Amino acid sequence: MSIRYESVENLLTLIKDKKIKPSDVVKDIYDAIEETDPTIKSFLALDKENAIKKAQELDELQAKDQMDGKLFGIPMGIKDNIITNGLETTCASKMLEGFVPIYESTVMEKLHKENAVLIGKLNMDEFAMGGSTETSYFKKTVNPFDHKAVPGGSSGGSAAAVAAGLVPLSLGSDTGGSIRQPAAYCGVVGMKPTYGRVSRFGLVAFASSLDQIGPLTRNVKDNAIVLEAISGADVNDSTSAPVDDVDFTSEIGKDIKGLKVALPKEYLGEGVADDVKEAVQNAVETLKSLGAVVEEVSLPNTKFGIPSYYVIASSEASSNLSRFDGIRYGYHSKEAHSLEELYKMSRSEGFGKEVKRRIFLGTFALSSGYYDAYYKKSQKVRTLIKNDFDKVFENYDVVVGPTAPTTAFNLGEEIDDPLTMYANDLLTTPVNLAGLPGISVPCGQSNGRPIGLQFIGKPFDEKTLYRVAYQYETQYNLHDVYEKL
Amino acid sequence: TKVTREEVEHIANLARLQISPEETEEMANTLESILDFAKQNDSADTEGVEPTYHVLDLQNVLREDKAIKGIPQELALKNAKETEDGQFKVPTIMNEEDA
Amino acid sequence: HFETVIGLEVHVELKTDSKMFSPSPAHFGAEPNSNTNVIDLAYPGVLPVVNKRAVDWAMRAAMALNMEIATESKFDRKNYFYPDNPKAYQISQFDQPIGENGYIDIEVDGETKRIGITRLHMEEDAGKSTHKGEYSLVDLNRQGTPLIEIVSEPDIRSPKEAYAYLEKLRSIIQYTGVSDVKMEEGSLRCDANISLRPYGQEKFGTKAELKNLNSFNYVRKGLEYEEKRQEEELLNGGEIGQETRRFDESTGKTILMRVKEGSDDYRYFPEPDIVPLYIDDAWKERVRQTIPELPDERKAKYVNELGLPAYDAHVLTLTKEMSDFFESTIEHGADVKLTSNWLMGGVNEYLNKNQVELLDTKLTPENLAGMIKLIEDGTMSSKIAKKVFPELAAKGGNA
Ligand SMILES: [Mn+2]
Ligand SMILES: [Mn+2]
Repeated sequence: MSIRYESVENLLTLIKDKKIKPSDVVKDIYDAIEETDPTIKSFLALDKENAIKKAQELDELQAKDQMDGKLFGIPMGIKDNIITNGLETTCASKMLEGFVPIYESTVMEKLHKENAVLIGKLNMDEFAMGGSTETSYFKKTVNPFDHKAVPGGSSGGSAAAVAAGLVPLSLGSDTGGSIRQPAAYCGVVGMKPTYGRVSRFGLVAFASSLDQIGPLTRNVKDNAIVLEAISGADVNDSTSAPVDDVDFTSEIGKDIKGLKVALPKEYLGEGVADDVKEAVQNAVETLKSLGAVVEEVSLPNTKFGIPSYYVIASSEASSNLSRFDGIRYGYHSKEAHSLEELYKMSRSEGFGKEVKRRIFLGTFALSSGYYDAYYKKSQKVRTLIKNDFDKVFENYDVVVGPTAPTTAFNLGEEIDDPLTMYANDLLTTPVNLAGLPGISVPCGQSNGRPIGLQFIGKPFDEKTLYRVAYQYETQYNLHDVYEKL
Repeated sequence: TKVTREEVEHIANLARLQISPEETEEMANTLESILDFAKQNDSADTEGVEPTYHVLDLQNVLREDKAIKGIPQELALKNAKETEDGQFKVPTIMNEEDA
Repeated sequence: HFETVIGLEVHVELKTDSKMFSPSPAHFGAEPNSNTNVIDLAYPGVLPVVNKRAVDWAMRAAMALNMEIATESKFDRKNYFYPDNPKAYQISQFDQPIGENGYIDIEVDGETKRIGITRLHMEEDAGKSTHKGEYSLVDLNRQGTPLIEIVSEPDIRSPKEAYAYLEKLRSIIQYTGVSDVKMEEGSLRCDANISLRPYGQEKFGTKAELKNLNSFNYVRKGLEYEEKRQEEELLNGGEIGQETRRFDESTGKTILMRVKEGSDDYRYFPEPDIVPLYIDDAWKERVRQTIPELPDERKAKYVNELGLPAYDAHVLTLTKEMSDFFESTIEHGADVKLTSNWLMGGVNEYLNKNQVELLDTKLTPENLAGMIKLIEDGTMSSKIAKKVFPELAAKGGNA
């Protein structure tokens, strides 16, 4: 539990300098989990046995002075919607409880190759649908900064585990902000790479056109490092982009004077809280004091983010989840005597209220007579939302504004209010629709609850995001606070 | 507005989701609210705008036609709750009352 | 009174090494669910990867079908729950089918009639669900096998024109070398849509989809039976309705198995997991050239040049091998007519009587060439050819 607060960068060197044995690095982690998660509750399946085994293997490699891997002996947590071979992946749903993947996802493939240590899986909303992880069929994770508050959705477990010092880095999935929002709420660094930057082979789908895996760390630097270890095209993912340059650390540490930063006026709209707004405005000032040039611009179609997002996401969801019938795997209803029942009973009994809501909406949005009026329309709106960015990027390097309209909300506050629960995706959804890369870093606190600052960049321009993200981080961050909780 | 029991049960059927009449009504409203929520897009001028199917501008991603032996039968059935003779066992009585 | 409108929805199994959207081998053994993987099993988190050859072949058969090859073509999802379709959706093509508006000429009791083939897209075959007891056994071995759907413009007008259609189609595809096209093997399946509309008015009577047509000869049986079936209905009284009917091989009658409540909702929408296709000229050429001389122009070449009759030119161009064999043995030294008469019957009748359809691994052009000359002007005549042929065919090469 000692190096439980060290960054991936330092901890990385501590191992290379043989100042610490991999096996103890793990001993610490689990020691941490054992003491903190009972209260946080961010971890699902724990892979301790295997973890210990790998570390034991690493100690040898340490002595033999053969420490290869961008994340050698680095503890890692993985969202339970990302397939891990032999490790129970449930997507935090009854439907997949006990499910043991028979193949390895591409990100885990790469991570293992970099010799990272798999400590466990993180809790999440059921099937990435949700903004507070409260929909989990197993437990409700809590915000390390305020246990009376939520971690965020859907990767709440990933943001909380990192903030709670259970792991140095973790993976999450973003479809509409499921990485950035939980990041903002827990005041940690979250990054949803450009669509196509990180393979999707091995990611239990929610919205094939919006889904994307990303890293969550306690600081901008470590976050870049991890994204280097997972980025890269893959023959198992046809949509994976053929972009070789996967170095994101190069331009970190360089100044941002002259950097053209676009501040969408709609991002400081009416749906934004007062304290959140202030925080980001002082942020804007900070970005100025650093040299960057920030001027207001308009992302008109922003207001249509959430609506179009849901229609699209839900629709696809009404297709990606249809494979869950309890035939080849997953929850198999016992009270079924006919073939129709088996489907209608396994599915209903296995999915939770929210998942079924998306499905109903989606299935409807696609059905005959409504397809054009909802799905097609939403798709056309999506085109608008991207143009907005297209135009803006014609004169600006990056875009800035809050990540979430308000600080983290109370547990059970909006759990029974899906519509307001949705409003929280106001500032995130546009990015997934545009397929651009976004990143959130903490930039304030209101009543102890952290506020998120987001940086929206051009496709495959993550290096620039890290450049401006690191600069700002130097003027503000919560590095010293996680340690105190 | 106007989301009948019928439609609600037609989608459920289209989704293979069992719903009791005591959930139907409830779902009729929820859907309606969500739909009214979805209705917002209509205030966006999309005249002559092409739908966005893919956000990434890739092209022709094909795979060379070269086979790769499949996994063992055991592996393919390892997670199936119901199996018989190396296959997935399932009901099938065709009666317009269960189907 | 009535013109009977009928169309044929035909699927063909492309014989490629691996599957359509999965590296799994397209050919499998006898062990069920042994020729699969996470993709074919629709495990969570799996994605489709398009078979390049499947496309080239798909667009090769589409061209030979006199269709317009799409420049931009993307796949879409056909959503429907069924034990042999694990993803609950079949990756296929809705708009932008790789091939559109084609045709093929056919000869029916009368003269030439050009029937149009509206489209030709690519799909993935489903698994096979065996019905044991009050339960069902599923085998995804076949699941994911590349297919191509060929819908006919509703031009064919009779149970015979249908037959003529399937044969000419089967014939042409066979020449592209993209499928064994055998119905007795499943590498060629056919469904028929039939509806009658009394002359004078535009309204139709009932419309039914015939299922379980498993042989060229069978589609005709059901078709013409159905024709008469709703022929009575239309006259006697008949209650107009959209329906689906199963054809009983034994009795020879079609059985109503369900009445459409409307138009099946498949919620078609563009597969996001597969980036769009952009078939350029260079590409269209590569596959353009890779096409031989199809049956028609191959038959017209048997008309004036090498002035052969009609019945002759039809059965010789029936298959590519047959036709190649004939032309390979023609140059060798066998007199035109000689072989023609020798192939038409004799060899054809030998193949049918011995099921030795593998016209290749048996007697050869080099071998058969001789027997022709031996009779032509060498030894005497015919009758000796009675047995010298079978022996010479099943093995050996000359004597
Ligand atoms: Mn089909
Ligand atoms: Mn059909």
